[PDB]
Amino acid sequence: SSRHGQKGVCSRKWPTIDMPFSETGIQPDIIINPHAFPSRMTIGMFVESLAGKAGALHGIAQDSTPWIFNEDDTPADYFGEQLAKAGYNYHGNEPMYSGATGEELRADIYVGVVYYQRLRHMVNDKFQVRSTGPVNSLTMQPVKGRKRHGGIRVGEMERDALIGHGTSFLLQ
Amino acid sequence: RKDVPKVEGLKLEHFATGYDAEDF
Amino acid sequence: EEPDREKIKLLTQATSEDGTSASFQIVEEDHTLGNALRYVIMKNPDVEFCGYSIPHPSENLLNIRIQTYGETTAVDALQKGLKDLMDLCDVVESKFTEKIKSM
Amino acid sequence: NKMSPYELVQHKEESDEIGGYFIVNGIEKLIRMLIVQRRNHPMAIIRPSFANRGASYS
Amino acid sequence: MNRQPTLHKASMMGHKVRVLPNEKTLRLHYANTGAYNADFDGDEMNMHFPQNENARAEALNLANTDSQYLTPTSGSPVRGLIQDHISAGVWLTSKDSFFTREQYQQYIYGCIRPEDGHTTRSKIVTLPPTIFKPYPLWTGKQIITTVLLNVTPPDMPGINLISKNKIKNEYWGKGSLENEVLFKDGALLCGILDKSQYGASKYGIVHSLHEVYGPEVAAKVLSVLGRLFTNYITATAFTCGMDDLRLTAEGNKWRTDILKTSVDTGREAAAEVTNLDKDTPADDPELLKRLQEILRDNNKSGILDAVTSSKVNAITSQVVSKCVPDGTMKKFPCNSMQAMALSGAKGSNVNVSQIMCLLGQQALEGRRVPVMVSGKTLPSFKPYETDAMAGGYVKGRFYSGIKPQEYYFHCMAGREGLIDTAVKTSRSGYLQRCLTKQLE
Amino acid sequence: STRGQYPGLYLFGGHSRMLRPVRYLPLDKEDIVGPFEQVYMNIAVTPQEIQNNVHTHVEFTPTNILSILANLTPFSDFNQSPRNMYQCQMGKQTMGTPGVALCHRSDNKLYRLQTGQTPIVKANLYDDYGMDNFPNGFNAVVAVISYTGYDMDDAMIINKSADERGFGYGTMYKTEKVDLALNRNRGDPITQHFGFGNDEWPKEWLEKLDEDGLPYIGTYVEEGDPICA
Amino acid sequence: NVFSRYAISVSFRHLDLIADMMTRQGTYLAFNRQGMETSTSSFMKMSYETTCQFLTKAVLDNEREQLDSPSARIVVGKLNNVGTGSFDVLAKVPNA
Amino acid sequence: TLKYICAECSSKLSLSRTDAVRCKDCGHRILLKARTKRLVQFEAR
Amino acid sequence: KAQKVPIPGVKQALEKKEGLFRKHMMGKRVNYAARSVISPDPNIETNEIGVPPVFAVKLTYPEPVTAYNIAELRQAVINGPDKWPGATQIQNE
Amino acid sequence: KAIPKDQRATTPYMTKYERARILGTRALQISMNAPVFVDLEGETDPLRIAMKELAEKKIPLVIRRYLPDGSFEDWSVEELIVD
Amino acid sequence: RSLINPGEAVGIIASQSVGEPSTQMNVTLGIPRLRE
Amino acid sequence: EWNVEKFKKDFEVNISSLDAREANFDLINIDTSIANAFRRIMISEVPSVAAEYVYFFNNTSVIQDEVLAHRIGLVPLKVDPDMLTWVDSNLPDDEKFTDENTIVLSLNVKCTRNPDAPKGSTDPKELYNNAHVYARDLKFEPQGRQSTTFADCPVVPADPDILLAKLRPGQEISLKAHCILGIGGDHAKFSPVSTASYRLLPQINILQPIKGESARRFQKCFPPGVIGIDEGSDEAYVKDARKDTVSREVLRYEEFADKVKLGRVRNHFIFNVESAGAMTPEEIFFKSVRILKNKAEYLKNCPITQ
Amino acid sequence: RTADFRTLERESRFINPPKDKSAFPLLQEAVQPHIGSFNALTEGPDG
Amino acid sequence: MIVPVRCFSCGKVVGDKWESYLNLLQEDELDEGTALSRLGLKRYCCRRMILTHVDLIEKFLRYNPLEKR
RNA sequence: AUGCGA
Ligand SMILES: [Zn+2]
Ligand SMILES: [Zn+2]
Repeated sequence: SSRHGQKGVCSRKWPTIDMPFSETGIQPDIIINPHAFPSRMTIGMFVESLAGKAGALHGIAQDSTPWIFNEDDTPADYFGEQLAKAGYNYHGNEPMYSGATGEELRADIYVGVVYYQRLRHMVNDKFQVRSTGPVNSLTMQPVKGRKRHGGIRVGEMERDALIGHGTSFLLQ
Repeated sequence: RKDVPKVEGLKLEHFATGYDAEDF
Repeated sequence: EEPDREKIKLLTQATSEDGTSASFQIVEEDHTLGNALRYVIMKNPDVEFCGYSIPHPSENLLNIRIQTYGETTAVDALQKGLKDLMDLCDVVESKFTEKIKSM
Repeated sequence: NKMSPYELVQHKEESDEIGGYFIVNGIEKLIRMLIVQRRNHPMAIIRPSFANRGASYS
Repeated sequence: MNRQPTLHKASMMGHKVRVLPNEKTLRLHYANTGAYNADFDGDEMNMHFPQNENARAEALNLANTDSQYLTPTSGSPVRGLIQDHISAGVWLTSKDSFFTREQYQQYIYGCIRPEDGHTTRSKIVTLPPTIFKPYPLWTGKQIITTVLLNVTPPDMPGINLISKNKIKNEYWGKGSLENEVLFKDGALLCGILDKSQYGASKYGIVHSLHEVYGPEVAAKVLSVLGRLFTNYITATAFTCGMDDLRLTAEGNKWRTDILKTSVDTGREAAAEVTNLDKDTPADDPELLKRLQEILRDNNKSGILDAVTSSKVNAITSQVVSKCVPDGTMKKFPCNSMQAMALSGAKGSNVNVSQIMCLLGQQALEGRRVPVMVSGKTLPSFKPYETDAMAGGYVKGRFYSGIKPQEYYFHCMAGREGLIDTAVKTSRSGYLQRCLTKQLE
Repeated sequence: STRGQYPGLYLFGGHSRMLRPVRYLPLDKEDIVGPFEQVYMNIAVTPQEIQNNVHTHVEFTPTNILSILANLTPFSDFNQSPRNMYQCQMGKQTMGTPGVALCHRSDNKLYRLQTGQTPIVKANLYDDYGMDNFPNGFNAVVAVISYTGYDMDDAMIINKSADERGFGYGTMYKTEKVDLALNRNRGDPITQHFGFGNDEWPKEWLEKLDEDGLPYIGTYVEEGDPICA
Repeated sequence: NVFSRYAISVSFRHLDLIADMMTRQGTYLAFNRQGMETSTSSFMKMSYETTCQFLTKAVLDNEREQLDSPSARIVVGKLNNVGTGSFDVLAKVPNA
Repeated sequence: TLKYICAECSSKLSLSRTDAVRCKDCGHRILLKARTKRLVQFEAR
Repeated sequence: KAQKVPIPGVKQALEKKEGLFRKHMMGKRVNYAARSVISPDPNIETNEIGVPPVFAVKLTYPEPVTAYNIAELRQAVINGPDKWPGATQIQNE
Repeated sequence: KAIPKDQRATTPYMTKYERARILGTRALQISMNAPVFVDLEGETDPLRIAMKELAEKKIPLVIRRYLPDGSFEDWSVEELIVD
Repeated sequence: RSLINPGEAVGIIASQSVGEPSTQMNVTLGIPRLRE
Repeated sequence: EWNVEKFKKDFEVNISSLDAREANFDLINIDTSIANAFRRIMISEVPSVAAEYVYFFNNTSVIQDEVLAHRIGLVPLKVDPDMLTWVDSNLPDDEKFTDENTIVLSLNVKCTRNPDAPKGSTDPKELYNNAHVYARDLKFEPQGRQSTTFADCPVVPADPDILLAKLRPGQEISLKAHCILGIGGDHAKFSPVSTASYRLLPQINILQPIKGESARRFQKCFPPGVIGIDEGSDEAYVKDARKDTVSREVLRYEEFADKVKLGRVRNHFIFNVESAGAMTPEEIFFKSVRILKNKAEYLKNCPITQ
Repeated sequence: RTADFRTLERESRFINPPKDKSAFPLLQEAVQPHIGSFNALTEGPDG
Repeated sequence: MIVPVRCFSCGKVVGDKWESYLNLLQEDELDEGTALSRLGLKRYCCRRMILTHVDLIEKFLRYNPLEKR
């Protein structure tokens, strides 16, 4: 997760060669899909990207206290000047090349420095499978709990759903 | 309200690959 | 040691008997070899169609399909591509060495 | 209660340990603060419980 | 495979097993997630392995995804491409999208492997370039022609369709015509493709292919499209940033100028609901006492909220309709933020106005901000402040931030929304089960 | 007040009052205000909005209205609110640095991130509350790009080489109590002793358990392995 | 009208079935337990609510379950009668 | 020589099946089982 | 029907919220099942599901052996339970 | 219960559910060593084999369509229009 | 060829088709009205 | 028409900078598939030598054994990777490790206190002994042949000063690391390059000239040396488009944004290769091109199977 | 230069922990409402 | 925990430049930009790697139970 | 149940 509650699982550990590489010669640490933002409006995260990029280049901490800024002193302007003085796109995008092919992408890609945090919910641990296991003596049905390697419940709603399909041999 | 000040050492710290402040 | 029996395989599902369309499967390859190889293959005027495709990244597989006309065989056209790639590497090494020489 | 960070580290503790919680059977538990009516001051309330007392209750 | 909230039978389907090397997590195609109402945020799924040919045949023929192209609720397709694939179709299908013989053929094998049985031809077929001259050039629309020509059975004529987009023609110019979706014998001749077309385009292209050749083809088309868009997003990608968010000096001038008018709006409505003369002083003592009578009435207070809401909401309509598709620093065919909402990849024009224009008046349970019994809506507000802001009308926007009083109100709206979200589902389980027992 | 709260001047000094500082302007000094009196008090949120003859106090800083975590969240005033609340749930549920005396605690579980960094972007209360003592994350180079086709909706991609360099590497501690007094039992015995006697045990257990019956600290243990004898 | 307010599309066939089921007795037979009482499957009654109450009324009636309720049939571990269980399959076998 | 460190005195000792579980230098009743020179293989990842 | 939180009787055993019927009859735990957090994969068919090899090695189908599946099952046996297209058990006739 | 052949009135077409059950049961039969009446043609999945048998209607099964009264119609596969 | 199949579970189909979309939700409207 | 020799006529190299740690050179008139091929290969396919199996006998440090082992993996060694062949896996550990396939590094450090440093906060290096564990503690352990073979190339960390671990008196680390041959594709620790990247040459097409103080006023919009003005009464020229960073700052101003277009030269490539010290970056490039050629020879050599 | 890093101050504090007063007195003040509450059961008015 | 060996993003070894950088902020009383520039950290991936580090091990080590204290 | 993932 970012410090903005825009949480995601790692879908894949992309090969470094296949990542997109910037004209600075780097390939990002994390790629977050832009299509998450139009609903979430996590625009504070956009500003953290442009601030962490500026702040890494000039090498100083940035204050992110709420309402330190103003509608007439937007952060995009502050870090726009800071970043542009650095030698970087005033809007902060950078022309990146395809890892796979190598062409320059249609447009300049938005790259920056964002604090990401690893949630304790390493859902790695939540996997479970049972093809055989203990059964409760009062039912001869799979016992309960992960450490008993017990089996997930086919609830009433799942019963209903299998009846919906007409799949009576699957429901039985 | 006073606007937060811009940094005083706001100066070029990035170059193309191939270059340095030896061209600055 | 063995004449490699497993690098490339000829996908019967994708090959005419007349003679010029095939899908080849190469193990342990990707765009690395792929995009250069399709590029040089596309330099062949006798290629009608050629391209490469990854069945799936985790699978570490490369299928490259060549359909040409009756003026070349896909085995020959591919081998001709590969001879081009080796000669190209000769160009790269030779000119690179040469510019090292200019110093 | 009165140990400086230096001594606190000398006692194998987090140099900044705030504390305020309880070690019960080794499991760290704290008592959750609760929001209760402001004391000693009459709060005017309309409640249907008041009718739930019986007839003639408002 | 079965998800969490088994809200409908379409949410528990049979999928064909593909053992993936070096995985530890269940891999799922995006096209199914709008049927499970699933999202990789952390959602967990149950995988059931049936042990019986009766259950196998049902899980391959009845519960299978292909039998679920339409919902029984309405019969609108619930299965289509999503997010990035939508923006990829909008970008690829632009008349601006050109492709070389090399590029064209590469994208094609990128999306179709006949060796995988992805075709009914066992060879490849191809189109002549759009441009014979200034270099052999193929359009993206020609690519959709080639793929459709390759996925449909050669014994059948190409699909003929006149559909529309979710993108008004006005965005591509004064004479441009790009909402007209034109399909002639399997060949896309005009327009782009979007939510209206693939993913869940009721009457759209995918739905039409489902009708003409059936569900098996429609699935084949979906997988082919998924590769097409993956490869083209590999070549061109998609991004979004602050450059996509700024307005012009013009848009800021209109925005600030329209927002100059709410200052009267607050009290002007306050004097109508109080039923007092025009321009009645914001400090009339009788006005203030009348408004205290109004505070003591929940119903009259409802009238005051609703009227102020309608008026400032009309100011909102002014703000967006004026500033919108004109005051942005960069427009559509480049503004990705606009692109995603206008294509309907994600977002709505409401979100775009909330970032770029204003949040506007927050509401609760159907009406304006709660007010303390003292007549104050926030510590900082004098009793009965008639300012629209004091009612919760947020003029600040996420791009330029919100004043703290507005952050305190937007917290109200966000919470009470999440509360309703958490209770509506508890009162809807009983709605399902109460009659599901009866009609079973 | 007409139909208002019943009038009076109720002072309170007793326990459990919630109290918060605001700046009293007429004496330009800090004053402690509670929630009861606040109802009728005009507190300007900043000095420029102090309205004449109205605001008697002003907030010292509008951060005074946020909890600790809300100030730790950068630009929380720029995002949709429920994203800030989910930020409280993520950062609060985040695997980070729990302490440094972990070799002297014994929780049933601890999660300790080895690669910790200090945010470049922070509130000044990040330093003022010292959360820098226990950094919970890392500053990453992020490209906001759908590009690979696996970054949709809620899924994000990492560089493999980054993990190979140790990015987000984390550790999980599980503490165990091995008791020999399950039944403690009446008390005619209590003899169980770690070790051996019959020799007949599989001597391959020494590959894990020392001749005292306890495993060699440092030992790799796999499901099935003996944890003690 | 309720669905139209939220601009929801709902097949008229669904609502039309639902209405007919609410009127199956010529009355306004709701979908709670009260309406189920008049249904014939005592187990389906058991398997919704007030299970013991349905038990009492069933036993006192000396009721016989005709094993029609899909739920009830689940209780007895029987091929469900719906759909693929709506019928039986037999085999043609050579006699010579 | 097996080793056990006093949790509060650091004093090394060599417990026996015939001795009290106590640090002979401090008197504490908590003893860490010492690490020794013992081979462990590692995949450098 | 008696005269603080006493041990439940058969009426309490049968109803409350599940009613033995709801908690162990109208829904049950089941074998041959797995649960996991899902990850996207666009290169597979839209009708397939990507199974991780842990779950691919821990889930079995009870295959009656014939002359037509003897080769495949003979190989799966060769692999054994701890390999790909393998098999964990053999049930005699 | 015997619906006379002269009186059979139901859909001449195989329902999706009927076809599904047929394919399952026949597949299951071949998988339990029922004699296959069609060329195995290389196949090893009994289910796809039963699909081949459906394509030739070689299947020797009969559908008993019940009517809620309990009367039923015995239909051969070889007549009900499969699809 | 578009007719509903004999044996289709149309009752259940109806019921879910009324429940599921009701999750997205002067006189009583919405869920309280449907409940009413 | 196309032949490989017409490319050879058209292909050019210009070497900008050749340091034993960095090479910045340009490839004019090549194909992107090939440059990206070399870059990609330089990253993943060029073999390097790295610690792989660390055998601890003791680690009393406050640092986790596994983590420290990974760090030893991360340490780049100044070793010519041609000194070793690949090690198979089909075979037993006794055959796995030989002087032909393995490099042994021993590390045995015992931390102590020092005999009494002045005040109290002297740098732990003054107060303690071996408080800083550096790469300089990687003891090289040759065998026979390679003992002689490394007479003039002993195994050294490319930065002995890398702090590896910090100890305390009585803490001790005893481990024996097995360094093998590996490729950067299998793990980033085996990548011999720190950064191997290419960038297309920025092209600045000035549509109409700008002059005077608008010409220098435009010049300050680009990196100092991108835009050259000789007189400005007549032109503002591009001294070197290679100096530009494509900050696109000029686009903020219409004074210019209407008389210039900014594109790129697909043929011209700006390579930047920085070496991690294992090998000189150009020599790594030599291996990369010989690698692609060897792969094409492998594909010629392979018999088409079916 | 607005929220500058206390880097030397930190690393000095890591190397040589405080011997007289914790930094971050808000950190001690945050659980003050608990600890003070518990002290009023053992120290305070009357006892 | 301890200064990372390499910059995750780039790959440049950085573990050698920790002690020198901290020395440059103390001994040379330099500023963060100039010190990191003298270290050759001319990319912001390289910049962030060392710049953000929090060498928490110094706090850990005072807890060493293997020496009396 | 307390808390929590969705
Ligand atoms: Zn002691
Ligand atoms: Zn770096």
